[PDB]
Amino acid sequence: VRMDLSRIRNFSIIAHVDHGKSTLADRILELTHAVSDREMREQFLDSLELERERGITIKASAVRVTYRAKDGEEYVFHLIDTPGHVDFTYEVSRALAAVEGVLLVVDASQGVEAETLAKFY
RNA sequence: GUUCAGAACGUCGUGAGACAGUUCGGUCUCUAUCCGCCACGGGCGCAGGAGGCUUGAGGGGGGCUCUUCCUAGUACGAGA
Ligand SMILES: Nc1nc2c(ncn2[C@@H]2O[C@H](COP(=O)(O)OP(=O)(O)CP(=O)(O)O)[C@@H](O)[C@H]2O)c(=O)[nH]1
Repeated sequence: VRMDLSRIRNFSIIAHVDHGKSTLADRILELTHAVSDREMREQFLDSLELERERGITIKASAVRVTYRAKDGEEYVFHLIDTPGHVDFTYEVSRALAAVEGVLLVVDASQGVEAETLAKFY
């Protein structure tokens, strides 16, 4: 994106089990994409469709934004945040201490849990 | 089916013959009367003569099951 040196960042939205770790970065980001009747449907992000059995997303790869800032940094920051629940963390940890910071909304129902403490460690 | 003659082995029986030992083909009788019943009645009553309507103790009857897909995939459940 021509965005030479400077800018960019590292943020991730990690949380406990079943928390819609694929809600925030779903769409309608103004960036314009995923449509034509073939929208990324519920739980986009490639995946494999096979997970349709229960939308049990394995990992979160790719999915980067571009423009959306009221005339600012434009777009400089990752967007990878594998979901799950202590089922791939360790193995997928490779992405844990990869991008600084990690977003994630607490479940209004179950709420915070273990995955929260361990996820912070 | 075995529980009658056949014959059959097998086998006991000195044999005649037999065996809850099996096997193989071995005649099944049916014009209703009372009660009983499904109706269908014929009489008479039910008490000014009729005709049409009906309400109904009383009996019946059938008196069903499940999947799917609901809300919401939420309470809880660490997920499942
Ligand atoms: N009623 C309701 N449903 C929500 C809410 N947020 C997310 N969801 C629903 O719950 C589903 C799961 O949320 P989401 O975290 O994005 O998916 P996931 O839990 O990460 C499944 P995986 O971990 O495999 O990616 C979503 O399909 C979405 O429809 C909410 O605030 N209210």
